[PDB]
Amino acid sequence: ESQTYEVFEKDPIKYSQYQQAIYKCLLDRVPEEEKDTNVQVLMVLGAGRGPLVNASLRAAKQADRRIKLYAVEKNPNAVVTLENWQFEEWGSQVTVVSSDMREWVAPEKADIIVSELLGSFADNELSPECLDGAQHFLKDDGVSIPGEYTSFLAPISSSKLYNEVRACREKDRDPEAQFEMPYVVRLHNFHQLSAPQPCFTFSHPNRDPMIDNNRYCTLEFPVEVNTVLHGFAGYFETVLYQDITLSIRPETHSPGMFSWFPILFPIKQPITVREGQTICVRFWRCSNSKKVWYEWAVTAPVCSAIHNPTGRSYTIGL
Amino acid sequence: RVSSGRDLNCVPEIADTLGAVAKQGFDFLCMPVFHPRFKREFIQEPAKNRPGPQTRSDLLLSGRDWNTLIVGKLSPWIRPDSKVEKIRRNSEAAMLQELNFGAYLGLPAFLLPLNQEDNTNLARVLTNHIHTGHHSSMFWMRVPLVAPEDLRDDIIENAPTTHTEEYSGEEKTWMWWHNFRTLCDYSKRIAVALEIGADLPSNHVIDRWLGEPIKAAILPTSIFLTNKKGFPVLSKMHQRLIFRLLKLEVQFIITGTNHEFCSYLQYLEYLSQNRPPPNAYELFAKGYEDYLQSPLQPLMDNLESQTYEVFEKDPIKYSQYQQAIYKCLLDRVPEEEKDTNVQVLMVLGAGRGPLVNASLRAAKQADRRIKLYAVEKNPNAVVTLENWQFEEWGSQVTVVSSDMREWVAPEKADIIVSELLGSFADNELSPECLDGAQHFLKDDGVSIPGEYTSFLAPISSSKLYNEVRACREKDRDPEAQFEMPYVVRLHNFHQLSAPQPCFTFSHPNRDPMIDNNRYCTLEFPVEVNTVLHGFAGYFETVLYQDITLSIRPETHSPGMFSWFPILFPIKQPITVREGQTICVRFWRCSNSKKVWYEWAVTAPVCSAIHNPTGRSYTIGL
Amino acid sequence: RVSSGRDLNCVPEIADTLGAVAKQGFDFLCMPVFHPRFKREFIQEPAKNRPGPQTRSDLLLSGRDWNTLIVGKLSPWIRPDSKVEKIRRNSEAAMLQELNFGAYLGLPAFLLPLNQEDNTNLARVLTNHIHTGHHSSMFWMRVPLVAPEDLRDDIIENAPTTHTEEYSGEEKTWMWWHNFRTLCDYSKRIAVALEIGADLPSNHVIDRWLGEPIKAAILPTSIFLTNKKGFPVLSKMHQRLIFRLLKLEVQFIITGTNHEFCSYLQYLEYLSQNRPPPNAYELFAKGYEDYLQSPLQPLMDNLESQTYEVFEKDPIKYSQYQQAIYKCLLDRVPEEEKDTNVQVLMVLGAGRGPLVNASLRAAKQADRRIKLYAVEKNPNAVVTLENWQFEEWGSQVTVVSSDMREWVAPEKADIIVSELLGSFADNELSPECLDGAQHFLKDDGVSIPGEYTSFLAPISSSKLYNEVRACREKDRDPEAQFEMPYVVRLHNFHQLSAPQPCFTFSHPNRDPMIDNNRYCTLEFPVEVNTVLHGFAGYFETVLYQDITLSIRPETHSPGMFSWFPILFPIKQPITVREGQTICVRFWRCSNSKKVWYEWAVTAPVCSAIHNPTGRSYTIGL
Amino acid sequence: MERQLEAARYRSDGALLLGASSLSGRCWAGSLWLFKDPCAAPNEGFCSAGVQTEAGVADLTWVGERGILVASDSGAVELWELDENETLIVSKFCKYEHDDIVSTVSVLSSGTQAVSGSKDICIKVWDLAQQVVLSSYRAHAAQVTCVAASPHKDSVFLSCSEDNRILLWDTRCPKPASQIPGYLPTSLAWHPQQSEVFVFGDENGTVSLVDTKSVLSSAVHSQCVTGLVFSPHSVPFLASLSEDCSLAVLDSSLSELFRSQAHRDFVRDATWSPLNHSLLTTVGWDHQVVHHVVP
Ligand SMILES: Nc1ncnc2c1ncn2[C@@H]1O[C@H](C[C@@H](N)CC[C@H](N)C(=O)O)[C@@H](O)[C@H]1O
Ligand SMILES: Nc1ncnc2c1ncn2[C@@H]1O[C@H](C[C@@H](N)CC[C@H](N)C(=O)O)[C@@H](O)[C@H]1O
Ligand SMILES: Nc1ncnc2c1ncn2[C@@H]1O[C@H](C[C@@H](N)CC[C@H](N)C(=O)O)[C@@H](O)[C@H]1O
Ligand SMILES: *c1cnn(CC(=O)Nc2ccc(C)c(S(N)(=O)=O)c2)c(=O)c1Cl
Ligand SMILES: *c1cnn(CC(=O)Nc2ccc(C)c(S(N)(=O)=O)c2)c(=O)c1Cl
Ligand SMILES: [Cl-]
Ligand SMILES: [Cl-]
Ligand SMILES: [Cl-]
Ligand SMILES: [Cl-]
Ligand SMILES: [Cl-]
Repeated sequence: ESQTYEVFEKDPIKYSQYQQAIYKCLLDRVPEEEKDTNVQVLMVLGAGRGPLVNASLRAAKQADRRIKLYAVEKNPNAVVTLENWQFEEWGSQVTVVSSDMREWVAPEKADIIVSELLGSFADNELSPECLDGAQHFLKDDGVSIPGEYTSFLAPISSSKLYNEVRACREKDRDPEAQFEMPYVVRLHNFHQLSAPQPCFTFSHPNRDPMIDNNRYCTLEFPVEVNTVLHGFAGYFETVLYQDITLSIRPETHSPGMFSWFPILFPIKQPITVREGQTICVRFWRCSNSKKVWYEWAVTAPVCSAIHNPTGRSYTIGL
Repeated sequence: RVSSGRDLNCVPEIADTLGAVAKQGFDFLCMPVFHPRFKREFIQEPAKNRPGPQTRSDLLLSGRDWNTLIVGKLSPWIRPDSKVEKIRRNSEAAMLQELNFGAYLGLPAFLLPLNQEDNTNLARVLTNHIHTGHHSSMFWMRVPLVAPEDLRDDIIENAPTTHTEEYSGEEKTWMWWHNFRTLCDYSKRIAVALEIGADLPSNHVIDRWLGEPIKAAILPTSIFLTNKKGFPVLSKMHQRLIFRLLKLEVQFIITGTNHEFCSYLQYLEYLSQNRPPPNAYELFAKGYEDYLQSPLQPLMDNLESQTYEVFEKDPIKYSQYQQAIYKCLLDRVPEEEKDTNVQVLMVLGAGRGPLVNASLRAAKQADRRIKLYAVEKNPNAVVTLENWQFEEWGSQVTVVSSDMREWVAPEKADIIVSELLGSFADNELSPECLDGAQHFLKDDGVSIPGEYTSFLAPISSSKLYNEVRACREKDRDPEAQFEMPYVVRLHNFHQLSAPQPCFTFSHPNRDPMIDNNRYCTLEFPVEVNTVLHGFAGYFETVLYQDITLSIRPETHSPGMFSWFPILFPIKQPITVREGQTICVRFWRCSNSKKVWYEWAVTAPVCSAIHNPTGRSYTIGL
Repeated sequence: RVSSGRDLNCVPEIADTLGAVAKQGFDFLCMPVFHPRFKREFIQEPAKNRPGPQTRSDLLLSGRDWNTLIVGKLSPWIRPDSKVEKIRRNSEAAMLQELNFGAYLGLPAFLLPLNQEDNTNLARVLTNHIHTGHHSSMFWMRVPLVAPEDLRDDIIENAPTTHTEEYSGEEKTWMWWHNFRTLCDYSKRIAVALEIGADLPSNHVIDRWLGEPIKAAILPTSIFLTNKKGFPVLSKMHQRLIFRLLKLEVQFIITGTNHEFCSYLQYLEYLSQNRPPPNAYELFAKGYEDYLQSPLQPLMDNLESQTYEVFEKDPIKYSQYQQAIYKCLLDRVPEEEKDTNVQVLMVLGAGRGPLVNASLRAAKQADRRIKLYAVEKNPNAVVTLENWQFEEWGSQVTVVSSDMREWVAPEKADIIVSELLGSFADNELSPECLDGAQHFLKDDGVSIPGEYTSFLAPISSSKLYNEVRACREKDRDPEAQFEMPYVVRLHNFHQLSAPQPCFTFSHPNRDPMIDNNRYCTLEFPVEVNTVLHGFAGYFETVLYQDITLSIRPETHSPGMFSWFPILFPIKQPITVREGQTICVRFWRCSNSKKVWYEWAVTAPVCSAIHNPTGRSYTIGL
Repeated sequence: MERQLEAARYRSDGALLLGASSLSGRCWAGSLWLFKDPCAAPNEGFCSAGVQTEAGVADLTWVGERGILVASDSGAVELWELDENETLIVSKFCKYEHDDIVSTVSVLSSGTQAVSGSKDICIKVWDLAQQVVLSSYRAHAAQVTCVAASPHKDSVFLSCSEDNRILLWDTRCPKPASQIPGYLPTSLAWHPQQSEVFVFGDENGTVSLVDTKSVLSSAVHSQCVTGLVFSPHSVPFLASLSEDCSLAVLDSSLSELFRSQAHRDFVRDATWSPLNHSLLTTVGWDHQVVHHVVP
């Protein structure tokens, strides 16, 4: 909706970080002698209502380099905003494309592809599948901003959140589907039981003959306290360009960035954990041609059921 | 008849192999559905594009032969939990391919191994296949009694075998299974194929497997010794284990090379022939093994004609009631008063009349005079009583169509005879009914039964846990099935501690305040590692002095099949370690309209209180 | 074998009566469970306190005899809809008492009469008994084809019988039943016992009873005429009605006095012996009458081996495909080019190979040369194809393990042969698959099938309505069962109007925009009063020119049992009067991942739109 | 002949022994073939001798000049011997001692005894003349992948298994095996000159050089190292073959000299010609017999 994008646009840190990553990339790709003759093709993939298009233009005027911009957006309602801003302000410098990244046939290859397709668990909005589909129109030496992202998990104790998840039982569905799906939540009344550890990582552009976005990850969490495990908190880190990054990992959280709250993967049954015991968690990233989903299971100190087998309770539509 | 299959890894020609296997006397064949050495690539070229066919055709056997004679096997190279990513991914693809081929063929079962501790990814690929379609076919998890690392010869000089005792380590293989079936969420389609070795483990290791869904026992040819005659036989230790597996009606699988096969099968048939035959109880109970039933409520509901006929088939119950009445008449009327003293006997809940007849046989045995009243609230049973009273009993018996608690008696009773007991003694509301009929018993009068006591014992049964969970039904709480008792002939289970007394009631109740509410705490020492799934309930009753009835297994009245045990389940299974104490709390609760039980486990871990306020289960007054 | 029972109101001795009834050849006995004249008081004294027994004992027959040989009857004096309050209250108490006694005895069925228009209170007392326990026993509502007031002799001078035509009035007895079963909320336990009279009503009155749960037909002895020989027989008009009732497998009940009984039964056995025997279709369909099945989805799901074997049992389907291919080869290759022109044939969705074999038989019949490609996405079916290609076909056939829509062909096709049709033609997604395989058909190439059309027809079936409603399941919308099609061999129903064409697709699709979405309005004239419960769906396909396949009942291909009709149900039954038009709207909808149907009735009354957005039912792309 | 060629071994004179199985289709049997003209292989009409075996050939070796020892899918170890004219392969023994597929056979230095390994987890030492099992050893905890007899010490042999153990055996000791936590070991080869040196291949494509008294390692393949065969030269080369479908030839420091991607399916065995020491033959599941000119 319109008011969701307005909320995305209220974040000053996210865009100033994207501007800086673009600015650095233009200086490294075009030397001062080529400045006024070399026009870099920039493609904003999932342009929304235009804040990354504006950040790319501010980055080009900051870098003092020339750019040709394409704003690709599949949401037709957001395209109305883009096409009006293109007539009233941008002009011919920006060409608005009303399309899906993965279906669009580009008139020329890109030097840089700029996107902001990340969720609170990095790849949960399907940034890997979208960017793989837009890859072929990036020229062979081209850069993707972001170039990389990594998700993190940390076991948590929260009898309040356990009870809030359980409260989400609803008619006409599995009586425990609420425990088999992630929630975005500003986690408050909880206990982080162990330091967050990296779960899945994706790199762009993906240069590998076989491209498989499926993952399987085992994490061992030492707990130095007696407690009850109720779920796992999820966070992420992204490398936009070289040293320009974004993070919601609490230890390295980008200051003043409120675009993403953590995610919570719950467990159906609370698991007792004694001081000295290790919480072992298994996470899977699964997919088919139509859906992407996660499965998870606790294997130590006690086994849980595998949560969300076959995406029965939760999927992310392709 | 013992149902046996042949296990093979080598099948040159499927039709020739199946025939030889049938000629040897086997009922089925476990064989690979793809050649066990034919490893397949799914990602990398050029091997990925290997020309087919990938295996032999479904057309080589009939649909019925695939459906009834073939058990499929996972290829040995399939390792979904490999540490090499490439192996793990080809193994995931190959495992789905082989399982989908078994589904295509309509195989009744498929064998998968549990031969290491970490099978998380194997479980994840199986779970996903189980949630793809709607099939009934079984997955038999091939797990050894003893892990292969704990069975190896002590012949590695710089890596000796552990010589000390590891109580929990000798049962590591049960934890391999327990974890696999916990990740797969107790699927009804996942069962155990127990692989038995030459050297059996300690009794505690075998005991773990009690109450587990064992569907097959794999016997290697190497465990068979040769007798003087030349025929194959087993040690007394293995014969003992085979007899316990025959009670569970598992299928036997012969694996390994011949060291003439129908000979190994004739040995198993001889063992099956030579064992205690089914007794009167076990013949009645045939078919009811672990069948969950709702306990009868004779007060709230009117029993059908065929329920009373089943009650009447029990010869022990009535001969015990006759004897209790006989003893009571002799003690109440001395030989000098014999022909002048007429004792007023009231059968309270007479049904179709078997206790009325037992009272008359007791009076003629005792040689005493009695005036009988047959009180029965079920009007349909009163039709039987009133016809029997006209045709046979006459004026000696007066039939009363009434509720015990509402009836206004013409005279006080000397003796009140009732059979209002359930499998947990007081669960059919014998205390409330007899309290209401008490006022018309004369001050020195006797109640038969005079007393009854219920007992509980913790149990482990992954089969029954799963059968209770299966009872989820629409338009009710999604966990109401775990908050109610079931009458069940308990079979595939492990009693974790001796039964202990729970609630006791005495009749007549001589106390100013009469409160039938109870609260009981029981502490059960467990001498084994296990998983608690519920509590078995039994009872004992004193009919009169030394005449008793019991379904408590240690004192079970011989040949009495009127009551099977009751099971109080728990929503969540509770892990219990050797040495830990299971602490259970039971409440008997009531109001003016309903009676119910609540229960909770408090040690080693707390459970929720089950059936708060009778929300899932009540017994109507 | 015709299953017959004797109906009696007079049973002096139950055992003597049942034996005479068995000796006459009857399978069961309908008799009173209380004496029909023994009227009972439940409120007023002194009659209220009448000494018992109230009826004969359950002990006079075995449990099995009560359970299998006895149909109970309500006492004739029981009138729950009496205008006298006292009669209505004793009748409510007596009706519950008699019904509870039948439940006690374990009777398989009980007879209740519908012999007047207002049975609201009878329905209320029956409904309450049905919601007391959990039983399977049946209530057979005894209703006449002709009301007794409309059957009386015209012998009352000051009250003559109506001589005019009352179309709706001649079918008043169906409304008596319709209302009773509507108040009882279509209970599965309430069925019809149709009482047939000497003078049958008009055909429309008999036709009302189409699609109603008739379980028994009551034939009075007075409707039987005597032939020259002296044996009992029926008029051609009654024989016709008996033959329609034999298709519904009802039980026959002989009532009234003998005017030697096994003679009336031998007549019925002779009629059952002398009628058209079951054809190839009716022998295959045996057991599947009104069995609701989910339609197969061969695109989204991989079919099992035994599903393809069942597809292959159809001799007509393939001989029709062979003939269509044969005709196409002769028309595409002239006799002079015969040995030089090799036509590229592509079987799209080859399964286990029966269309590949039909294409080879067609080429040898036509005496033309062909290059074959067998494309199949199911990998399990590809194992069959690749083995058949090695052992038999050779290089003439190249097997492709692929999806039609993804495959990159080495050369263009002359002919594309497919069998991707469902019972509603396009419900297995033949349009989307063939559109995706179109580009590799050469510009003048042919598709077999070239065309297919679906048809709908409104139906009345209270049995199927109730079978659909029974499909409610936990964890889903409580009415999703009414928002999805079922494959069903429709049996106990009434087709209310001729089938009309719904959607048509043509192959190859030569149109710049290819939209497989459809919207269709159909107007169905109904010439009868009735209740609409859903729409039957059928199809027709043009394979090539005059070679066709059809399951449309008016043009059904003889002996073809590959497709049963489909049923699109409606959540709420819709009343339709004679002369009214049923207006139905059908939509074929889709997105990039799913295809589905929506439907709505707009005349004579609106329904809800069924399956909005594919919420209850989709067909995976 | 069956599609899946499993073994290729040259004898002294230069005749090529081939072992094959049908790992798919209707019949899952195997066969042995002798080619006195190796360039004619795998053509059946231009072979010297050939026979069909009951089941598939998991592995084989030459026992002298006449004998052929076979590791069968049936659980049998079979000995076949050539005719006096070398135009017939005839069975001498078929002993069913393993309870699962016999995955590997190796003739001990004396030429009179053999070691077999299996999926039944056992290692059996055989007396080839008596046609009996001398000893049976359950040292591993999972299926045995490879057994390699010492070239010159008759009581010494290596074995490896899925339990992640490489065992050095000396049958003269009371506890005859000893262990030598990486990736699973999958192939073994003793050095032809250094009696205390051996190479091993792992499931991750790495080839490692080991000294039994006391290392060198290299990432040669992108999949399981199926086999390791030393050349007959003074300073030998090492032929490495994998499920990645390639063949590599390495020097004494495990650095790559040659590479062939000729095979379209898994490479199963490699054999160096005794006549031309730069000629290396390989077979695979693609039914190809390839002759490589190795620099
Ligand atoms: N495959 C796709 N092709 C085109 N646009 C897409 C695709 N997937 C997602 N999007 C759009 O990408 C945007 C992702 C948003 N989370 C970010 C909005 C915007 N770039 C901002 O920073 O305000 C939305 O506007 C989506 O509709
Ligand atoms: N309060 C009550 N007043 C009268 N009868 C009762 C009452 N509660 C239960 N009953 C009857 O007592 C009987 C209990 C049965 N379990 C035993 C039947 C019978 N005495 C026998 O041994 O075969 C049933 O026939 C009940 O209907
Ligand atoms: N898009 C597709 N590409 C390839 N095969 C398909 C596709 N959709 C369906 N099929 C196959 O087409 C077949 C359709 C069947 N109803 C007919 C089977 C077979 N032709 C017969 O007449 O016995 C199945 O074997 C499907 O798996
Ligand atoms: C196949 C089938 N049956 N027999 C008979 C057989 O094996 N009998 C048998 C089995 C076990 C034992 C212990 C004995 S006994 N009572 O003599 O000790 C006999 C076969 O011989 C074949 Cl080949
Ligand atoms: C009892 C049973 N069976 N029969 C024979 C009988 O009634 N046969 C019979 C019935 C009907 C008809 C129309 C004819 S026919 N073909 O001769 O017209 C014969 C009995 O006689 C008794 Cl009593
Ligand atoms: Cl903007
Ligand atoms: Cl289940
Ligand atoms: Cl009796
Ligand atoms: Cl119902
Ligand atoms: Cl076929």
